[PDB]
Amino acid sequence: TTILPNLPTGQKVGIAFSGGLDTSAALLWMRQKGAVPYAYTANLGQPDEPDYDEIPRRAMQYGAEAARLVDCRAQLVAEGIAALQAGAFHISTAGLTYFNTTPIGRAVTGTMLVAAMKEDGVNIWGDGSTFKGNDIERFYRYGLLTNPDLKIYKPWLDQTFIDELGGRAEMSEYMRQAGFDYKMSAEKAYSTDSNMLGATHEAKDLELLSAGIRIVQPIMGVAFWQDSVQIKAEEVTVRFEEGQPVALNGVEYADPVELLLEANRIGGRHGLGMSDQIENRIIEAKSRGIYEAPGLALLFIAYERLVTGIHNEDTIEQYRENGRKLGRLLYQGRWFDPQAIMLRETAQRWVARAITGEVTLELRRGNDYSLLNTESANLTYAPERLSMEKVENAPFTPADRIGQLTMRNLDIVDTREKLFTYVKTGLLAPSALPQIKD
Amino acid sequence: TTILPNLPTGQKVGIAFSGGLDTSAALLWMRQKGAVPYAYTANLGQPDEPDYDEIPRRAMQYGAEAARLVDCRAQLVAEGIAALQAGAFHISTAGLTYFNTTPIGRAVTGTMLVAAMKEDGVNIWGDGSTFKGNDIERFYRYGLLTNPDLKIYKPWLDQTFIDELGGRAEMSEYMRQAGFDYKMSAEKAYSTDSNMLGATHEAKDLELLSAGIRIVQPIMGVAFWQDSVQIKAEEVTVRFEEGQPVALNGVEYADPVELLLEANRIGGRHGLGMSDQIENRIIEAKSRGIYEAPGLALLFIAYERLVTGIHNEDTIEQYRENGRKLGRLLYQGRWFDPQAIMLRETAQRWVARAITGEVTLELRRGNDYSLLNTESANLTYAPERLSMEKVENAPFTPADRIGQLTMRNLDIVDTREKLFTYVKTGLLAPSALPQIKD
Ligand SMILES: Nc1ncnc2c1ncn2[C@@H]1O[C@H](COP(=O)(O)O)[C@@H](O)[C@H]1O
Ligand SMILES: Nc1ncnc2c1ncn2[C@@H]1O[C@H](COP(=O)(O)O)[C@@H](O)[C@H]1O
Ligand SMILES: [Cl-]
Ligand SMILES: [Cl-]
Ligand SMILES: [Cl-]
Ligand SMILES: [Cl-]
Ligand SMILES: [Cl-]
Ligand SMILES: [Cl-]
Ligand SMILES: [Cl-]
Ligand SMILES: [Cl-]
Repeated sequence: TTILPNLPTGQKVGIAFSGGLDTSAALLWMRQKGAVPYAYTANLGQPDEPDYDEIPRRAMQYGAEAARLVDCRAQLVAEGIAALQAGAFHISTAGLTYFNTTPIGRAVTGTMLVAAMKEDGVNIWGDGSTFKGNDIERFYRYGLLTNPDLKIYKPWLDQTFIDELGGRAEMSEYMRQAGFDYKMSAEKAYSTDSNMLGATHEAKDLELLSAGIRIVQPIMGVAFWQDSVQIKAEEVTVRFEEGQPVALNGVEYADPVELLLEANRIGGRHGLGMSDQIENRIIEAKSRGIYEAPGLALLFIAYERLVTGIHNEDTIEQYRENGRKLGRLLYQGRWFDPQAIMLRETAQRWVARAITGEVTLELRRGNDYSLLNTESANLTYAPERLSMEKVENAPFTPADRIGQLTMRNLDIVDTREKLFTYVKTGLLAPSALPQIKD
Repeated sequence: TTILPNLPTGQKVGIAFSGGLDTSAALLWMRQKGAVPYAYTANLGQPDEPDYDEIPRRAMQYGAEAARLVDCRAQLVAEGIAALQAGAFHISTAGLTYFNTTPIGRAVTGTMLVAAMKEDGVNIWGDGSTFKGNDIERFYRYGLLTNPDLKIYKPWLDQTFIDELGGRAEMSEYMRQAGFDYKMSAEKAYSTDSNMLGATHEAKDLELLSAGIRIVQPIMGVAFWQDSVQIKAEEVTVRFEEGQPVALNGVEYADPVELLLEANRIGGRHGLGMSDQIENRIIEAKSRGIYEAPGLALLFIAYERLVTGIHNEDTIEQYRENGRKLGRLLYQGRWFDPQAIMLRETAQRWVARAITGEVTLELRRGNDYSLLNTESANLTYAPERLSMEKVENAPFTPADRIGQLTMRNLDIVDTREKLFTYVKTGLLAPSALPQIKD
């Protein structure tokens, strides 16, 4: 049994402690009911978190045996850049892409918080991830990959938990009786999960497809869909060296975390990268989200532009196929499985290491931008090599191309004969050419 | 020999007669040198063509034996809608897609103009497509597929042609000496090819990656990248029935050609769909284009949104994989080959026939838009089916999900063991988890 349905009284239980009402009440309750809760807070560079240092302090106030802030920023940005290099994004609508920011965050917090628990002798995680979402499965897999002895306590399996803390009103009351005046956040018409890479908005009013971005207050950028909001055009240059983003606007960043924070600032002024997606959850049911990822979106445009100037068609085709495959694995919580490693490493090496260069863009509102310049010592784009002005340098002659065309004849005849066979066998209608039957 | 290097004196030669200087001078020359030229003009609903009826009249003035206007509008829109249904677009940059509008146009004009030639006993096409582009190969394949006896005259293989009409100045002079005052179009800093589906801008100043959309005067929409240009927000509803676009803004269109003309008007007011691409040509060298396709872009957003609300993950994955594969075939001139038919029909049937519904959008500038509503009797998106409020209707219980998670354990252990094997064999660095070595 991996999933414990009852409070592990007398045992150490690790809590991924965000400091919200759910984890605050749960930690107090676990302590009051006889377990030994340990709090672990991940520093994920959340755009909406103004004071990570205060969270472990509150955990101790609520009865944590010990409370740690685990810095996950560098790992989050490293995994995000790997996802970018491998195009590991499978959710899109007319090309507008979701950058799998929650999946990446979960890969980083599942592994790193469970590792922190393991170094404290904590082999039980009290994980509140719901029975209907994706995160319960992601955390389950990342946790067991990291600690094979891990057990997971699901408080919603525990009737004692549902009976006392069955809701927000009950939780807040529970805290009050213990002498803590929990100050709830202002109610919103949706639910938000965020990290430095991006933010996701879902549930509540966003469950209705008649609602959309118009009801969202963005937390990583501005409300560009409000015509009253003023957004100044801005030019930005993004430089890559061997696939790693290294400079913005001519300023070099030794720290990729600082680079992403600046990329977020730049994209954020425009609302660059926001999208609305209906996606398929792991359990084969659909959900709807509104997404923000301004910095990754900026880096994605630049990276993709350089890929299109540097790589051949087969290479781009494999990159894109692999990316869609990898995105789905990432979403499923399989980012560290062998089949994911294969796809990720392929891109990190043969695709990304050739990506050295700069792209200059003008950002306006939302996903309206213009490309201004593309530079790279590695471009294979080189119109002068196709120049025919001077035959002394021309790469091929008219006669050469004629030869190339002639080689196509036998297979053309074969295709023509197929069309006649397809008419004879009833698949195509008789005829310029036979037509597909509708 | 398919390609004739010398003027077929005494023989009937079909010209795809656009009425520009190249085809005008070529037709006059062919007549003066002893061939029997026939002119065929395709009505492709070009956004920049104000009078198709005048073109065959000029052909007759220049010496055509006969001149026909072949209406290709309905076929162009039908093939465009098929491409949309099958997502047959392989050129993209950060999701911004080129809709393969030139490839589709060539599939329609290659077949239909060669068929028109064949019904007039014309088995020779005087085709000026250059030795360095994609179109020479597309027309070659579509032509031989349509007429197995076709031969193609390449005037640039004919030194007599290069010597007299070796350039625009020489061509215009040639026309003058024959008593025709050819009125040249105003010079542009790039070359444009267009049809009702889209327009492409390339060459000349657009060969430089430091230039871009900022130098283009769009012909299907407005210059949204000019902050001085005023663009009013607009709401639009797009309805599909069984994958066919049937209504815009509550108005039903029996004629798909009329629907696309209206979709172009709507998208055009915003510049919706414009992109900048570096792509790989058939000959494995890169070229750069600026593209317009406002109506298709509008239909693509709506179609894709409905696909994401209706189809399961495996179905969407196959649709997208197939689409990228098909886009490349389309670009290569293989739209009618068996491997293309397979991909196209799959989507036209099992993907597109379930696409009945409406999508409402707000269009602003360029590719900045918002989704406002998505409706369909065929949605599988249905949050109420996931509702747990009433366990009497809940689709699964917390206990059910726990069972599902438990089934993952054996393969998780296998993955963990792989990571240790990968460390032992030197692929991963020792360790939360072992790391990829850079
Ligand atoms: N910054 C964080 N540090 C530690 N745990 C977190 C953090 N953010 C989220 N979690 C855990 O992940 C769960 C789901 O997060 P959310 O979707 O943001 O509610 C929370 O209930 C926590 O247990
Ligand atoms: N509307 C049209 N009707 C007939 N032939 C055309 C038409 N447009 C283009 N073509 C043919 O295709 C060639 C290449 O077109 P373009 O790329 O627009 O110069 C022209 O030189 C013509 O021979
Ligand atoms: Cl996260
Ligand atoms: Cl959920
Ligand atoms: Cl999935
Ligand atoms: Cl460089
Ligand atoms: Cl065309
Ligand atoms: Cl060319
Ligand atoms: Cl290609
Ligand atoms: Cl419907």
